[PDB]
Amino acid sequence: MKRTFQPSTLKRARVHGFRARMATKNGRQVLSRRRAKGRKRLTV
Amino acid sequence: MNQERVFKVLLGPHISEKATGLADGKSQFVFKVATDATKLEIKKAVESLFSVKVQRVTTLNVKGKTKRTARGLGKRNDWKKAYIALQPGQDL
Amino acid sequence: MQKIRRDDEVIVIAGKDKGKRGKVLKVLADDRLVVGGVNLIKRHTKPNPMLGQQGGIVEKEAPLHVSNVAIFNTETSKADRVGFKVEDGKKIRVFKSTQKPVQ
Amino acid sequence: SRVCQVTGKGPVTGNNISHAHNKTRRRFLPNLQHHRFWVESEKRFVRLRVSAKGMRIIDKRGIEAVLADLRARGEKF
Amino acid sequence: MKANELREKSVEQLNEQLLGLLRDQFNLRMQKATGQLGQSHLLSQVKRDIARVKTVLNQQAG
RNA sequence: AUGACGAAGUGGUUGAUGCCAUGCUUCCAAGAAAAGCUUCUAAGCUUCAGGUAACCAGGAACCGUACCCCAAACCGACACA
RNA sequence: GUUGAGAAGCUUGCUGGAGGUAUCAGAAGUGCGAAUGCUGACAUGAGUAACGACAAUGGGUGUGAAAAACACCCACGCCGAAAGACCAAGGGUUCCUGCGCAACGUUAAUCGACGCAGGGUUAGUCGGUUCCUAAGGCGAGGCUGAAAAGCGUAGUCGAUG
RNA sequence: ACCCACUCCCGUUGAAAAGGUAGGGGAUGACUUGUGGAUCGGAGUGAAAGGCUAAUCAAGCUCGGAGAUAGCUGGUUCUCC
RNA sequence: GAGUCGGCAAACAGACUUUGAUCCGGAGAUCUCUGAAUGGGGGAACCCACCUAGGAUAACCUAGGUAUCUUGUACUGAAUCCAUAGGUGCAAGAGGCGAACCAGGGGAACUGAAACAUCUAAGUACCCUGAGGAAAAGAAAUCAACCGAGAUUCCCUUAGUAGUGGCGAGCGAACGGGGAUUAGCCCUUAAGCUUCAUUGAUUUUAGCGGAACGCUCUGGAAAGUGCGGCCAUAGUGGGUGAUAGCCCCGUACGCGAAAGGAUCUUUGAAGUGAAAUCGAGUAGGACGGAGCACGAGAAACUUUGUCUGAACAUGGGGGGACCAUCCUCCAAGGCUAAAUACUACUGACUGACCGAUAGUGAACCAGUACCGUGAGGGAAAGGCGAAAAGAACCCCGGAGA
Ligand SMILES: [Mg+2]
Ligand SMILES: [Mg+2]
Ligand SMILES: [Mg+2]
Ligand SMILES: [Mg+2]
Ligand SMILES: [Mg+2]
Ligand SMILES: [Mg+2]
Ligand SMILES: [Mg+2]
Ligand SMILES: [Mg+2]
Ligand SMILES: [Mg+2]
Ligand SMILES: [Mg+2]
Ligand SMILES: [Mg+2]
Ligand SMILES: [Mg+2]
Ligand SMILES: [Mg+2]
Ligand SMILES: [Mg+2]
Ligand SMILES: [Mg+2]
Ligand SMILES: [Mg+2]
Ligand SMILES: [Mg+2]
Ligand SMILES: [Mg+2]
Ligand SMILES: [Mg+2]
Ligand SMILES: [Mg+2]
Ligand SMILES: [Mg+2]
Ligand SMILES: [Mg+2]
Ligand SMILES: [Mg+2]
Ligand SMILES: [Mg+2]
Ligand SMILES: [Mg+2]
Ligand SMILES: [Mg+2]
Ligand SMILES: [Mg+2]
Ligand SMILES: [Mg+2]
Ligand SMILES: [Mg+2]
Ligand SMILES: [Mg+2]
Ligand SMILES: [Mg+2]
Ligand SMILES: [Mg+2]
Ligand SMILES: [Mg+2]
Ligand SMILES: [Mg+2]
Ligand SMILES: [Mg+2]
Ligand SMILES: [Mg+2]
Ligand SMILES: [Mg+2]
Ligand SMILES: [Mg+2]
Ligand SMILES: [Mg+2]
Ligand SMILES: [Mg+2]
Ligand SMILES: [Mg+2]
Ligand SMILES: [Mg+2]
Ligand SMILES: [Mg+2]
Ligand SMILES: [Mg+2]
Ligand SMILES: [Mg+2]
Ligand SMILES: [Mg+2]
Repeated sequence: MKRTFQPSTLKRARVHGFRARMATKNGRQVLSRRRAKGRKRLTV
Repeated sequence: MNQERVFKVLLGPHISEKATGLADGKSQFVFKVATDATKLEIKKAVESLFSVKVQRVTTLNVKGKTKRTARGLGKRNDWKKAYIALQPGQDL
Repeated sequence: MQKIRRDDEVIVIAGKDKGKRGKVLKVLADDRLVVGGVNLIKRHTKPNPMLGQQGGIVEKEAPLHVSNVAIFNTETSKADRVGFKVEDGKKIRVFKSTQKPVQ
Repeated sequence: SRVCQVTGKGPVTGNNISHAHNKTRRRFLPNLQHHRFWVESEKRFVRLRVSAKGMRIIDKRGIEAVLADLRARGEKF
Repeated sequence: MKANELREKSVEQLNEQLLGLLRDQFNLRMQKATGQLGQSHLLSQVKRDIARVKTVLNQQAG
């Protein structure tokens, strides 16, 4: 049974990484929200 | 290297059983080096210091071990190791 | 400036040794001090081949709170409080009762 | 954007109101047209995007006085 | 070495004083890497002397 | 493990889905791109620079490399049919 | 033990080891058995079902507090277009050695992908990086759009080639 | 092989939140498959089943409006007259 | 002014310090890499460069520069003759983050109306932009009512009144009055504001001194018992072996700055306000919207998307349809403090606030563990003793538990 998580660190980086978030304005909002909450990890 | 960088490249000899066996059998000496030390900087440092002639330097990076202990997952530093082969006569 | 300093003749004014005198051997940062011959405790020390300790019930002084001792006036033979008489350019410790230096 | 270069008229909002008084958000846009204005002192045609009121201002004030205001306002033609 | 006596020397003298301290630091590192270093205060004090020399060198040659 | 020696080490046949083959034939649904590479000149450069060939000398940096990988080490909460 | 009609009060033995509060007022997060209430602890079922492919074990020896399971030896059986050997992805030290067995391992464990410590990965030629581009991305100016932006030229990235 | 999923049985606090054994269909094609990429919430995608869009679909998830509203169900704690 | 080498969290080592260490405060220096990230690229913390100057001979090293855009300026520069567009250099500036407050652009629905569409929710939530310590507004083309008031902003009233409203549910003034603050200046160019000097005042960022208690009983320990004192501009603080004005640290009170920051000020200098020179595509009008408590109503006024369009103080605006008379003001140019809003942050003080299922989600290594592709969700977990004095040694047990 193939499950939903098929890991690919390259795909993970390009969809959820720091530069993917910084590229847009809503992505920068995620980083602002996660900095304001104090998340130790900011992106993945 | 063209400065006081010569003294910041070699961190010390490696004291393993594989190191001593290499020193005796072959003429290779295992050193701990700075993580940003190129193979040319290591060769020059071992020639300026220790006053020997280096034949070939091979390097490898060593991952620091994690040791998840005592309220969290820690991690030792990544470090670099150099295998330094000299001429047969020299003993460093 | 500490009112009670290392190497000072003091008298125990509170505790099990109340009345005994001694010299301050060590001053600690938790408002505690060590006085010779005062507050002995019997510590059950496990012997170690290293460090040269043979074990046994080792007896040693235990730290005592700084406010449980008083500076000792040898002139009046009693405990005294300590003030600070700041001179023209020097600060020195004097006894409150007699206004005379401790030293 | 749909802004007049002369008057600064831009889109404004408002309501469409039906006979039963249902209100619908709508926009009111300026009557923007592209027009080339002859500038004798430059011997050049300057193409502007103006509302029809902005073209009337150029008739009343002249393209030279209008273009000077455009330079002082910063945005270029 | 206190900065008072460091500040008297010239730039050339200060630069050889740094090269000497760096060689002492390197030698102390070799001893520590083989367990042959009885002292341990020298490691911390040698790098304070290097910091002192570099501080004077920075402020002497403006 | 320890360190020296160490014989024979040749013919026949069979034979790939591997190679020739990015070939050949045929078909229709008509089958990447760019660079490296070769060559030609323009602007420039003209005793130069550059190019070619020979010889000599030297170099080839940095990162990965353990281990599992139809699995108990990956995706399935599990040492999961 | 005792007192009151009651909510309750009072006295005292033991435990406890530093706080409590008469009286009369004043303020309330003021009284719990239910809400398939919420959190934690612990029952019943019950020492019951189960111990995860029906490829399979037997013996000897050792070690050890202890051996069906660890190691070795002699047999037996199973896979063998894999249940063998690799490359990639993914994981990240699980690799090897010494010491160890609380917990983890569906039992025991001396054994382990488990705990503690040390060691171990060496490149001009392998794979990356570097060069080049595909889809596609971003995209100076630019065009467009209330704003945020959208699209896209020059370019610049982007391998699965 | 690989992809699929027609039948029975088992399993149904499963070895498994869809499997297994035995049979079954396609197996040079409108084929299967890896890597990378594009399209998404009244929107996408659909050889069309209202199918699928991270075990969630006649309008995903997440946070906010928000303590929506609930003529409904449940519950509502000491004493006495 | 005598100890010290930060904490969990100590153990041994090696040292430092009355040649004044640790520590506290001011000013400097250094300040890897990522991130607006800015030399180019990128899967953040990585990869690859170029230019200049210097120094090494090998395979480099040191220092600086190299983003884009805006403004200004200099040099060049097409189609195209002059030009212009463009290109290159230089100088200045900006970009990003931050809980709320402010101004503005866009703008729901659930809900209520006991259904629902006008209406409500609400110009709310949310998204976006810009600015500042406040912002905005602001010096009557304003009200009033024939008496007068005299910018703006904020509080209390008027008043749930007038009005508005499928005249339903709802929405909801003003005049007038009482207060807080008070300030007005210019376009024949000012009050102000900014910056740099400059004269004095404070204030802030380390600190210093700081009173006065003994005996006795119980007790492990006294601060508690009993007796007797003293200080108080210091008496209900925190600790100390049980409850301390007099044991310690403090407290009232009085002093203190080499250096930096800040706020008031006295002068001075430029800069700005600055729009130049009294307001024309403006006032008014028609259509369609929005706002004014006002939902078209008998609907004044403001505003503008479309279309038009005056007069010039002998003029013009308003006084809630509209007209006449009267009163009042002078729009189409500007600047302006205070009273007002907010607190992510720093300090002190306080509480008929909580006290570990409470109080922050978080008293503890918590936005952690863990869950999720991700946005995001999101815990549990405090207490030996006064002091480790944390149990030497013996015995059983596997050199265990
Ligand atoms: Mg080699
Ligand atoms: Mg390598
Ligand atoms: Mg390998
Ligand atoms: Mg599962
Ligand atoms: Mg198993
Ligand atoms: Mg499995
Ligand atoms: Mg109960
Ligand atoms: Mg009940
Ligand atoms: Mg039964
Ligand atoms: Mg049974
Ligand atoms: Mg059974
Ligand atoms: Mg089994
Ligand atoms: Mg056992
Ligand atoms: Mg295998
Ligand atoms: Mg591990
Ligand atoms: Mg192993
Ligand atoms: Mg077990
Ligand atoms: Mg292990
Ligand atoms: Mg684009
Ligand atoms: Mg652009
Ligand atoms: Mg490329
Ligand atoms: Mg490839
Ligand atoms: Mg058939
Ligand atoms: Mg149907
Ligand atoms: Mg699904
Ligand atoms: Mg719906
Ligand atoms: Mg609501
Ligand atoms: Mg509800
Ligand atoms: Mg960069
Ligand atoms: Mg970049
Ligand atoms: Mg020309
Ligand atoms: Mg800004
Ligand atoms: Mg309703
Ligand atoms: Mg500011
Ligand atoms: Mg203002
Ligand atoms: Mg009058
Ligand atoms: Mg003092
Ligand atoms: Mg005092
Ligand atoms: Mg007690
Ligand atoms: Mg005017
Ligand atoms: Mg008008
Ligand atoms: Mg008017
Ligand atoms: Mg009237
Ligand atoms: Mg005006
Ligand atoms: Mg809590
Ligand atoms: Mg409790």
